[PDB]
Amino acid sequence: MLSHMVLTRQDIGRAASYYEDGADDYDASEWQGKGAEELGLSGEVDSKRFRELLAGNIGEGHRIMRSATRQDSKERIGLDLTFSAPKSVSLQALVAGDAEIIKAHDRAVARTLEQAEARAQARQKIQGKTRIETTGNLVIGKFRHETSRERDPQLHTHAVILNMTKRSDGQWRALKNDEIVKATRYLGAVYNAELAHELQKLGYQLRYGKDGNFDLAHIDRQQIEGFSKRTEQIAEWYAARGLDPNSVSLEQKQAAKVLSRAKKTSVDREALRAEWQATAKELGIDFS
DNA sequence: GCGCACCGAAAGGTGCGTATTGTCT
Ligand code: NI
Repeated sequence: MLSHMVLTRQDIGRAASYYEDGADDYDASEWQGKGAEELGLSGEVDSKRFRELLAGNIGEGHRIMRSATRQDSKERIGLDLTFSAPKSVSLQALVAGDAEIIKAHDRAVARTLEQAEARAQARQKIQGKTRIETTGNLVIGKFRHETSRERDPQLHTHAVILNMTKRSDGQWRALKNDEIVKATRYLGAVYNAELAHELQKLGYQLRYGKDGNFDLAHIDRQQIEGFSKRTEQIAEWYAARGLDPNSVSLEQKQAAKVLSRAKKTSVDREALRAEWQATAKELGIDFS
């Protein structure tokens, strides 16, 4: 699954909290992109530099970016592309404990982002005429997480693409995100294909469903739903309001997701894993 | 965006809208 969300000023607090969330059996933060190579960024994401970049401060001595933003409009700080694995894949990786599956997810994400980068663009005006240039470079902060809001195993990565890109003439500008945003479904299929390929190299058999999504063949739907509490909460909201999931409006969909949410409280990380294992036995899951 | 108005200073730049599957911010 792949979803996008344009980030604005009001989201600056959430964007930097991508450090606190998830889970810790684990390089869970990493830089990516030619634009990042350009600025001298590699390895772990330094939280201090990340905040400055979100604010439009490339550092080194040039001016704060994006001053051309209209005061009656919102300032954009980035674009979050969130990659999520199928439930069974999260289970095998975080409950049974297969570290090679974590790597399979990371590779799939990295390869998809390379194709999103090929779609990076910027604008440039010369004597009144505006032109769109395919830029090819991005600055990305990647944060891997391990739990859902209800604390079920949920392997995912928040790829935060910063609102900046370097043109042919050497000038840094805001990202024209059209091609990346409109290619979300296509990029989601790239992630699915690469993940599948990496899992098959490890020896797993896959079961394709109907949307073109897949789950490991040895884990069934009943067992999957037993580790999908949020999905259960969303389904109850629709039922209570008497709505048909096949035809709900966007407003109703967002309402079901947002309003059925409970508050995020912390957990004892070592104890949670043991709970998962006992729950898995209860559901009759054989990880063999 | 389906070329605009309004940002700051460059006969220059930006938001805006874009999206829509499930494991579910
Ligand atoms: Ni997360």
